[PDB]
Amino acid sequence: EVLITGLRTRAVNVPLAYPVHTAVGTVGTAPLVLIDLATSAGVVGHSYLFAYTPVALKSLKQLLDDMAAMIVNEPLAPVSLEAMLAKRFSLAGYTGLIRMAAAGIDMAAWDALGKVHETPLVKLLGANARPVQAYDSHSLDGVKLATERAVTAAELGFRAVKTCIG
Amino acid sequence: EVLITGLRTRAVNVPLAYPVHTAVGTVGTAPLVLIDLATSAGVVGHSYLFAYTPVALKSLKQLLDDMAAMIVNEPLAPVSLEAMLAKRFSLAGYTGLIRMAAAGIDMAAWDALGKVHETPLVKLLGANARPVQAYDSHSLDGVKLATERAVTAAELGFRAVKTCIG
Ligand SMILES: O=C(O)C(O)(c1ccccc1)c1ccccc1
Ligand SMILES: O=C(O)C(O)(c1ccccc1)c1ccccc1
Repeated sequence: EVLITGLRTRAVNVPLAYPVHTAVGTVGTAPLVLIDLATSAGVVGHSYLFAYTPVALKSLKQLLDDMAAMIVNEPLAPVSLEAMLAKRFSLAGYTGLIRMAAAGIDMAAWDALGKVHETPLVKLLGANARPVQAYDSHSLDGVKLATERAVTAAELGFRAVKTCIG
Repeated sequence: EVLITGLRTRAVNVPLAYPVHTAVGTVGTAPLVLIDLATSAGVVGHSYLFAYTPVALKSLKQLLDDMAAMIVNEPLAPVSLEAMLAKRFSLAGYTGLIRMAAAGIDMAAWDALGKVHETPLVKLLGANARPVQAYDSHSLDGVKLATERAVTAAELGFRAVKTCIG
């Protein structure tokens, strides 16, 4: 009864507050695809995908745009949409980029469904909101920068940090 | 035969490449008295004093200026000048600021004596120049800054560092 009426995507390369240092060098931006799922209820679901490397970014955006044809005019019923996408991609391989694109749809559909019911997603799933302990994630930073980032995270109130080693 | 013919002093508060962090706060400048010891040979000996706190700076400069009267026109013979200053200040107390001022004179007189003989001080003292291992001195810096300063010192080629604790 609530139907999906549109899918818009936007590919962006966005600045990171913490540049990610790697064995190769430092990456300052993240490739994302921002998703807007329009509905017959007027509300729009929002989600996004992380493409990991700019090499995959346009391909992932293109895939989602082409997958729009499968979902526009279907009811906003994420579980049912997921089953349909799983079946449609059973030959191509329901994994990798295809699976990630299907997940972006699913996340936007549940955000829309929360909006249809004017309730936070956690409550729609049947649970109460509760605070959840968070760790601050850093990178392959070496001694100087790992110490600096760890001090900042502790000052912010985090009780754990993650560093990349190797 | 070479005589001291003048003493000039200059009080300065100079910027430190490494601000000194203390339990109280950070000190960005050092109080110095710069010394010029003029001679009948034309060469000028240079030395300086560290006054430790700006509270002592003008007093130390004033003391040296008044001590000029004891040394101008005396032969440039640091060992003999030292004996004379030790005797003249035997009642006042040949220690503390008085002793530091006498040392500034002595250091400038030996620099002048090196110049009279056109030879590096080390050779005048009868030794060969040799490289001497140096450690880089830091302060009460905490974890972030001590790590940062230690990395820099190692990159510069130092094989040791000193940190302030307490
Ligand atoms: O666990 C992570 O967040 C991640 O594996 C990662 C992987 C891929 C994208 C974003 C985060 C990681 C974190 C810190 C250092 C290296 C890797
Ligand atoms: O040994 C030093 O250089 C000194 O004692 C000092 C004392 C007074 C003036 C300059 C240096 C020190 C160094 C690092 C931290 C605290 C103290």
